[PDB]
Amino acid sequence: ILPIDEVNVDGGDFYVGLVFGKEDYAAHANTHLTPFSIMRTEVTYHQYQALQAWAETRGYQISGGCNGATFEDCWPSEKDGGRHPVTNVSWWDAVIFANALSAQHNLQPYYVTADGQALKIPPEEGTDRGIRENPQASGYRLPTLAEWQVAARGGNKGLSDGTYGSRYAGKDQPASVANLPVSGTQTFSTLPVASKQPNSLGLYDMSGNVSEWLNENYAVKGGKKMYYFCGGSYMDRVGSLASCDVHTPGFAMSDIGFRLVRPID
Ligand SMILES: [K+]
Repeated sequence: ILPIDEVNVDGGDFYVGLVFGKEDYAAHANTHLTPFSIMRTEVTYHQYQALQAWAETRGYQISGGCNGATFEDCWPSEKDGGRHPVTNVSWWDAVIFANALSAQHNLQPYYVTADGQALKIPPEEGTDRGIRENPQASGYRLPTLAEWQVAARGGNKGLSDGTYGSRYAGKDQPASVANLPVSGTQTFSTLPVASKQPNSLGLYDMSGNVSEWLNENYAVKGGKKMYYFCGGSYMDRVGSLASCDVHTPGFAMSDIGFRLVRPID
């Protein structure tokens, strides 16, 4: 069993959007969340490799994965004990990983094929569209945009301590909290997770290190799906924690990883 470091995030009414700074966010809340648990860090390569090995014989195909990144390449798998965020994982890899972790912890899978069972293998081209999400499942999944944003902003704790309006997670200035390119940077690489300061929920690297896949769909014409990823990375300078972009679910890159959530009942 893979042991998971997660934090409970209390629910309630919250502001999600592009406004930052000292404002009365309580007066402008626009999304409702139920409580959920979130991983304190990005999933590490060491975690990813370990569940890969466990799930291979149980029918799950969790593919790719590198130990962080140095420029656009992977670090050697043993560097810093494999504690860099895993990179070069697709959205499919992430949600299959999520199902395998659910199984491991004897929880119900959130992502299922059209026949209602656990997604274990990425769908063949076309059959993509029959994949379902089970909102009653107790298992791990990718965060929604609202969940991820609220968590990045510190939730109720950030509201209480006045950091909810921080442009980056935990603090309005990025160097102390986020591995993101900065003026004159001479190095472009991931760091072991939780090398910088946390936000008010005790989460690490919501800003920077790797960008993070979300559950959130971005609707497009044609045969392909697209999903958000947020937060910036060691090579992707962003202006705030509200900056996201999108990719198809089969895509992977040296600066995109993930972290998971699960509902609390
Ligand atoms: K991150």
